[PDB]
Amino acid sequence: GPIKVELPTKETVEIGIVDYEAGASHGNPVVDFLKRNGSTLEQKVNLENPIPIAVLDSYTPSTNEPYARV
Amino acid sequence: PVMADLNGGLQFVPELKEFTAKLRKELVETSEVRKAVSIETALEHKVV
Repeated sequence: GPIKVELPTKETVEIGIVDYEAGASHGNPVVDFLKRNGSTLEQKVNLENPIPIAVLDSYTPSTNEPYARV
Repeated sequence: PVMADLNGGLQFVPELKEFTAKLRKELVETSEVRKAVSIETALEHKVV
């Protein structure tokens, strides 16, 4: 994969490549090293509390033929 | 009264404090770098 550096403008620009290749192994050392040293950037950001929207009821049809054909 | 200088020529080095700090910094940096590289190589070997 690409390795990029964060510029002063908060823009990530490629400056290198990670290129690991190995035969028989028990794990990927790159992921272990990155997990141990760096931090994981999760795109999904949970809210302080969940916001329930609605509870809805759906009745499954007796016959699956129309859905199967469509 | 006599002033014996048993300094071993330590006065002749210029900027003795800064030079001593540089020596200690070099030794510490080499030691820490080697220790970190050895630990990471060991962890890579163990995971592989």
